[PDB]
Amino acid sequence: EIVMTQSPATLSVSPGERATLSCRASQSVSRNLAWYQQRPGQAPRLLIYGASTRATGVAARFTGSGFGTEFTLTISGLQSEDFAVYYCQEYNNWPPWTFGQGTKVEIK
Amino acid sequence: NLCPFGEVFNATRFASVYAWNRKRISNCVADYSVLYNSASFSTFKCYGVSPTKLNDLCFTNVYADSFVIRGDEVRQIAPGQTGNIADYNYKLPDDFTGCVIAWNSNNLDSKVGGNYNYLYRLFRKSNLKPFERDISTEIYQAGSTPCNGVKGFNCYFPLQSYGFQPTYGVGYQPYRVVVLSFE
Amino acid sequence: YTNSFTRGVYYPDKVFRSHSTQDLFLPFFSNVTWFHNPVLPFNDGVYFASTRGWIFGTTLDSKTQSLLIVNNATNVVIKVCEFQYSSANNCTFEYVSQPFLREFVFKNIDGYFKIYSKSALEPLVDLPIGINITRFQTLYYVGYLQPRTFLLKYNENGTITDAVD
Amino acid sequence: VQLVESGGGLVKPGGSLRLSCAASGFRFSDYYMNWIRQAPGKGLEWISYIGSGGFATYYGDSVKGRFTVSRDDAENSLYLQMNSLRAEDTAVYYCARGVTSYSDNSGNYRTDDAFDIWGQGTMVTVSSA
Ligand SMILES: *[C@@H]1O[C@H](CO)[C@@H](O[C@@H]2O[C@H](CO)[C@@H](O[C@@H]3O[C@H](CO)[C@@H](O)[C@H](O)[C@@H]3O)[C@H](O)[C@H]2NC(C)=O)[C@H](O)[C@H]1NC(C)=O
Repeated sequence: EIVMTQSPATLSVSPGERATLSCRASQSVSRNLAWYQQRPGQAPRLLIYGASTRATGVAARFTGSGFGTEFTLTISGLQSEDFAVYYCQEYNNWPPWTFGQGTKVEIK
Repeated sequence: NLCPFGEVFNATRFASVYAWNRKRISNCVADYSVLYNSASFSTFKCYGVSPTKLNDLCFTNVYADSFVIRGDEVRQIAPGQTGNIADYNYKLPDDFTGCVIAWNSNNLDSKVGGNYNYLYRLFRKSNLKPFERDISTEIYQAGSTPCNGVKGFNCYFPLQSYGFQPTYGVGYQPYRVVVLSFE
Repeated sequence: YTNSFTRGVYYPDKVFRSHSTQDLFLPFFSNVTWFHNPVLPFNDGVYFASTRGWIFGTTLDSKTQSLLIVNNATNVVIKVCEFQYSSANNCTFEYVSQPFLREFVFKNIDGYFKIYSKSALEPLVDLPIGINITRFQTLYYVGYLQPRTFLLKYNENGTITDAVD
Repeated sequence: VQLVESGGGLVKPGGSLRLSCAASGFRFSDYYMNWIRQAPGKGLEWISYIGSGGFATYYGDSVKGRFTVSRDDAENSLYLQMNSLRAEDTAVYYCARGVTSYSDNSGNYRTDDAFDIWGQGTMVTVSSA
């Protein structure tokens, strides 16, 4: 039971800006974390797995980093498509895997 | 900068033998004195590089192959040996360098009722070339008669499960392994 | 174009304080090629000067490893992958530190890739790349190094001040 | 690279339903598979998991005894069985897939378990109306 909390409530950034996101774990997972983008009305999509490696169909403007307990994701140069909700989920064991509570990026 | 041996010897869950993991280590100041002088490792024996003079030589790249195998079965992780692991899952060359620790882990891996997540290949056609994992699980036809890719008679799924429980003996308990390779 | 100069002296690949050295140097009044991005040969060394990166290698393909230097506004990245970039496989060494008239000298000897920057080019950094390097391209003035004897006047705090061909 | 799901519908409380999703475009018998779910307007929650050929089943906390998951590798198909349904588990079930192995540029033969390419949704509403 590794309780994950993101806790930026509602990110409010204008387009063309470089924003960061936070995902803080209660324990040490240290390389096992993923980032998902879930545009409203669509199915989610995988961006980062391993906390640093990008998926197949992802532009270079998505970067993530972290180790142990503090993980971050940075989005530089937002387009119109990139206003969605973002999740992080940990898998450093067999049993239940917990999804982050999700944060939303709006248009300012 | 001491390179992360703690991320290989203390990983929370190890990868089953048929898909054994691997990690490359380079550009670090690695000490093997801390590794050698610990009473936990119930096996440490190696080749062409005596454990006393490990840290006084430097190589270009150091690999780390980690998995989980049956307790009795650990005698096959060595050059010149033959059996199930050495012939179908993890085969070592004859001129091997670097060396292999293996500590009991029955307190961590096995759970009451069974731990089925560790699997090992059981059937194949030809012996593995050294350092060659395979993941494809196409059904093995036991004879001339084909079976159109269905599990049945004379056709078997090549992966069968260890299924550890803490009440087993030492001859069947799970022994995590790490196999360092040197340049 | 073509031009001439009087410069190109770096610390003679050795980090002593203090002289005559038989090293790879740049002739004083030599022919240097004023440019306004071809794939120039490397020979044994190059003098680079301009008033934001380099790609080195032999074939500059996936068949062989190639050196790549890029300067960000905050950071310099040095990687030696089998670049096509379109595809990166292998990826052995990676160096990350602060970014680099701006004049440079590059030499690749004994598997080491040495850099000097700014006469008296102070040593910037040397890298254990360990690959062959024959041709190069700029991601300016380009000269070529020659194995000739030099005389170097140190100035009581190192700082090679004057030089004699 | 195509996960298509079916079997979603309307069920009454205390009934049962059987979802399934069929995949094409890859060797299906070499990959983990597992079911995510999403309550209407809440965060994703994880539900099931199957291994490389059966004998690996795991389950979530709130669905421990009611859900049976099994796969038929030869048909390139997957099934989830739902028993003794209740009303607050209305959601939009997906069937993800886990990247079993990720051989990085150099060595790093690391074994990941993140949910790469997903499917679409299958609305499953449970009510007495
Ligand atoms: C990544 O690229 C490098 C090339 O810079 C490759 O490393 C080279 O691999 C070869 C083949 O093992 C080795 O060279 C020679 O090996 C033979 C073994 O028969 C030995 O007799 C020679 O003395 C020599 O060492 C060596 O490991 C290495 N050589 C270098 C540094 O150039 C490497 O194969 C590439 N990796 C991939 C993706 O294949």
